Amino acid sequence: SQIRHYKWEVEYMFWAPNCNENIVMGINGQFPGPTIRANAGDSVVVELTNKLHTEGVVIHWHGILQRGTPWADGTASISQCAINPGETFFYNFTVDNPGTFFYHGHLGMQRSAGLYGSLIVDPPQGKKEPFHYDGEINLLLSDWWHQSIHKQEVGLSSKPIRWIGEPQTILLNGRGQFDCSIAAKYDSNLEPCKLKGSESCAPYIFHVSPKKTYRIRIASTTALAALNFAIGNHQLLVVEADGNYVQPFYTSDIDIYSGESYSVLITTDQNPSENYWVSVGTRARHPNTPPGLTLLNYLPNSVSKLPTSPPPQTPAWDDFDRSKNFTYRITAAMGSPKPPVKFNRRIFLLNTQNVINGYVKWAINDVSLALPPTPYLGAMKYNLLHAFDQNPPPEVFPEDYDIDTPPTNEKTRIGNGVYQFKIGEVVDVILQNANMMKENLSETHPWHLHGHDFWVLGYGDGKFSAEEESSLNLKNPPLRNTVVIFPYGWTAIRFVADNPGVWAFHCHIEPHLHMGMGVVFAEGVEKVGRIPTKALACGGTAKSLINNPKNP
Amino acid sequence: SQIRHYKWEVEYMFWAPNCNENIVMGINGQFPGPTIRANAGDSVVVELTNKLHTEGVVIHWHGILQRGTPWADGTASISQCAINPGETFFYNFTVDNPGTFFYHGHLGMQRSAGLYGSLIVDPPQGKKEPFHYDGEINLLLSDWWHQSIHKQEVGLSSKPIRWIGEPQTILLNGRGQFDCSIAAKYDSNLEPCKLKGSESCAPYIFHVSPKKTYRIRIASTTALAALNFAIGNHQLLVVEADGNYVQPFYTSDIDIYSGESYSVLITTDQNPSENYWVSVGTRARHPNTPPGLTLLNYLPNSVSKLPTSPPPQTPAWDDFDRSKNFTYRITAAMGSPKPPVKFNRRIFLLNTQNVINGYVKWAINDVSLALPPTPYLGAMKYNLLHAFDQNPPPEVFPEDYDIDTPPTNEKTRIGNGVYQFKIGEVVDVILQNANMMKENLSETHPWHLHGHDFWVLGYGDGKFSAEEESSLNLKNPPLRNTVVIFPYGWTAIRFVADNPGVWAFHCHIEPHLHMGMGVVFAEGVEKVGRIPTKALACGGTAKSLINNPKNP
Ligand SMILES: *[C@@H]1O[C@H](CO)[C@@H](O)[C@H](O)[C@H]1NC(C)=O
Ligand SMILES: *[C@@H]1O[C@H](CO)[C@@H](O)[C@H](O)[C@H]1NC(C)=O
Ligand SMILES: [Cu+2]
Ligand SMILES: [Cu+2]
Ligand SMILES: [Cu+2]
Ligand SMILES: [Cu+2]
Ligand SMILES: [Cu+2]
Ligand SMILES: [Cu+2]
Ligand SMILES: [Cu+2]
Ligand SMILES: [Cu+2]
Ligand SMILES: [Cu+2]
Ligand SMILES: [O-]
Ligand SMILES: [O-]
Repeated sequence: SQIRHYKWEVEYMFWAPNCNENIVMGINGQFPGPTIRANAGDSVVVELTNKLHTEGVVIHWHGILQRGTPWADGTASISQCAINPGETFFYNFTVDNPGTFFYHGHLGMQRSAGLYGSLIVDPPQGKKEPFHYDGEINLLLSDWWHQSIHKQEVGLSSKPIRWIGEPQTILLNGRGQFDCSIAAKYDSNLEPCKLKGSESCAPYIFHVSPKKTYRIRIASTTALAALNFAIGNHQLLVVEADGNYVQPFYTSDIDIYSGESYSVLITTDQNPSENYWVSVGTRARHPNTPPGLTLLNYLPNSVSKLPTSPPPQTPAWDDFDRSKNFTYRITAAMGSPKPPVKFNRRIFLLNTQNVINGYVKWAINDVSLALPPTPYLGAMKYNLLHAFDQNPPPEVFPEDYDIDTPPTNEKTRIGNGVYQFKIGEVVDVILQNANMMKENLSETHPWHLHGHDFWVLGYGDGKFSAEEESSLNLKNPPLRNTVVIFPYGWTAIRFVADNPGVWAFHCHIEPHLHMGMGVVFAEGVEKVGRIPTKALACGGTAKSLINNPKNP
Repeated sequence: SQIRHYKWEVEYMFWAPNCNENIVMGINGQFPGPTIRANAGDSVVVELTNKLHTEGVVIHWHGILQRGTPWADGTASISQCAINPGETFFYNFTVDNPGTFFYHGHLGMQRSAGLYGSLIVDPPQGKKEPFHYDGEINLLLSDWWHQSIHKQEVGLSSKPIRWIGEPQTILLNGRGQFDCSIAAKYDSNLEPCKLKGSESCAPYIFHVSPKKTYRIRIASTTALAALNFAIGNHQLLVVEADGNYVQPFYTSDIDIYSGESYSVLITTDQNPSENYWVSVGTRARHPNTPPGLTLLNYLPNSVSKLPTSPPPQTPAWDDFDRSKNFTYRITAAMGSPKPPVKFNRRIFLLNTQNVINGYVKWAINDVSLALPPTPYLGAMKYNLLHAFDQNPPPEVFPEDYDIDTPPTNEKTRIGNGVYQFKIGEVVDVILQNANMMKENLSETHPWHLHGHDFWVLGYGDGKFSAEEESSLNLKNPPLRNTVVIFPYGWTAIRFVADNPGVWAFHCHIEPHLHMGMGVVFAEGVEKVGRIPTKALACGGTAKSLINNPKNP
């Protein structure tokens, strides 16, 4: 096991992801950030210096469990006080299992500004993958707005709310094209990009040699978009999802939601004298963004040899039945960990869009989360009972609530209480979607849990009932860290509370989390060790722990 | 009989149709143009002074037959030379029959710049309309872009073509809203408009008293948009179409393509305590323009009192079955003229989108029209045989043409020949639609005939074949001046060549006309009287009528 040490500085910089200049959050002058790669069992040490001028910053490592290091999860106001400008913090954690993971900002809307990058973990040294491939292609997907993140943030906190709107560009490994298309030759209504290939927004071309097999790693850190990935004329075999192996299956395209990572295998068994289109299109929302595009370049063909066909036409955004058909097919690889068969706690969380005091907010069982200035982990380790609400948040919603109609907003409150588990509890969480404030509208929401992987027991339509208990999959369910709820549907997940610390569980769409859509889960904090002083040095924790008497 | 004299000047002026300032082509300082209202049989005299600085102008009176006056049609290079800066021209014509008509620019792309308005002809003095209503409302629909007309024109003449795109705003009597919605109440994602009612872009509200019946006259002069008109909670009785009367029928909404006019009657039956939305949405093209909205305000309710329902959701743009369902119903009112049972001439016109010398053009039987600098009416009266191509244009296309494939463009050319008819021929025209340059695309095209009305004999899918004859409606076909071809279909029309002149027959979508999509018909030209000198004063007609010898 090696220690992988990184030394990084976060600073803003001018950059043009789609050849339109804006400011991006770079790490060591790079956008996207540097890739962390390690082997399972290695320690990763990142010393991060904050060089933003007035802003705090944190980095969350998505999918890493932080077992023994919950202070290193990178969630402002939950695991730590943010890092102040000019300060250096050490995140030191272990990577336990192989997978495609990534990292991102977890304070304000910092990840939409560009703070993200890949974190890949290979098998233990000497050990190999369950599947053979000759090469690897890594792809991080994100979306880009031309509006400032500070104007977006304020617009989302105003009465009337100013929605951020659909993204201007989809970014593939940080690059995309705006107001022109590299596929303009198939449609004269499109403007041709003039690009010699050297520009910041020039496509990241995938170069493959014929008759080989390639592992394509795909992760999504979109703030809003749900995307569909397809390569013209090539079958994808799904082999990994969220750092866990799935039972393999072929599909023509995959749907990927913010927070998910997949590894797909392809084989370059097609006509070797041509190049092929890679298309990443928007779904689950009425599209107003051009697809992200690049080429699968079979060497030695010039990359300027455009494909004979147009890019694959993206599946209709609202064919939720097609989407369920993909999603429901995901099962754990033969020989995976199977769930506990009985649960000790089952919690029901209704997802609504609400209007609390003029403001449009999202609520979970009528509580919109507002995070305190004291970090929950330090607050619970030093038993600071006034830092947040000690009263237990609701574990159920009313059986007379009608999920087919708008909220009344009669009892909708902002809050910051925490759900608490006993170390070793098996917990089921039934996520219930509902109609939003507009009539006859419900959307898809990706939910992500920190510090754990859970089994996805099932999905269904309408309101979950006792009649649905027997449909839950306890034989083969996949282990994941992100899961979707479909329009007016439910999703049931199970996990064991075996990881001392305070863990966020929230919709991974960034404006939704900003508007309150998430909860806080705490378990076994009595067993948490020493927290680094920098993670304690703010709020109520700095107040009790800094000894600064008066008259003494 | 009465002479209606108008003193008019056209000048560009600053104006903000959607509250974003640009320049608009106004008549006598107003946008839209002044309405003409006369009674059938009167004579309209318009003395137009061109107050543009470097540009010529012409005004076409849409749907007036120009019976006796072919020189007053207002088509530059067909009926007349354009009117020069500083000069006054007189358009004198008879309005023969009652109905909803309008006028517009017919030089370059001048109508998209705002040169258009209403021409309404009431029954002969003393007569009544065949139906009763207590009031009437006049609506003229058009569309609006934020880019300059002249930058658009250069974009459509460039290699590679820069397409104009979807309109920014749909205008209802010259007003519309951009980036905000007057119906933002129903959706948090929409921005509210901060309008007082006094602004240039504030909606023209429809004021009505309960329990009355009204005639809503609706005309379209859009450059591109096919629109769908609907009123919340109010069924429409269709009673007039293109100045003629149709067999009355009820509908919840009507489709209207560029160049058509309709009259619909409504009765204010609904609950008198509230207001209803009028919504005009985009169809036939993938929408990216918000609906044009206004209120049907039941007096004395406050106009600020929003309806209880959202606006009616426009039917899906691509549900062409629904469109055909509406279109195929229109039949002539009993008492109307029936067609000649036998025709003397049948012409087949294939509509293609092509690339001629790198330029994306539109062509009819492979000729893309480019108009000459000599007006066809002057050239033909004075028998100037070198002014245009005297070869008859193609009257049929190859029966082996695959209308499901992009054109090859092998023989597609630009030309300016004329189809000539004998004074009194019954002419049949089958307009055939086909696949465009993009694979699997065919669009709807509204075709308009000048100087005539025709009977719509029928519509069909695919390619026309002679075995299609038994479906043609020789019994009840409506009389119209504009008619659509649906994607991949044909439409057959019949008219009589009885009105001496040179008449344009083109697709009424302004960009397509700019790109060559139209033909020219001339009949009985040796029966034309004296043409105005200003209409002759350019090109070949000037050169040959100005006696200016040399040595002298
Ligand atoms: C993190 O790792 C560095 C480098 O080994 C070390 O100096 C530092 O004290 C560690 N801090 C924690 C909290 O483990
Ligand atoms: C048009 O009518 C006006 C008013 O009667 C007259 O002065 C003018 O000469 C007429 N011109 C033509 C071409 O008829
Ligand atoms: Cu994440
Ligand atoms: Cu995470
Ligand atoms: Cu759309
Ligand atoms: Cu969400
Ligand atoms: Cu998170
Ligand atoms: Cu017209
Ligand atoms: Cu006309
Ligand atoms: Cu057309
Ligand atoms: Cu015309
Ligand atoms: O995570
Ligand atoms: O006309």
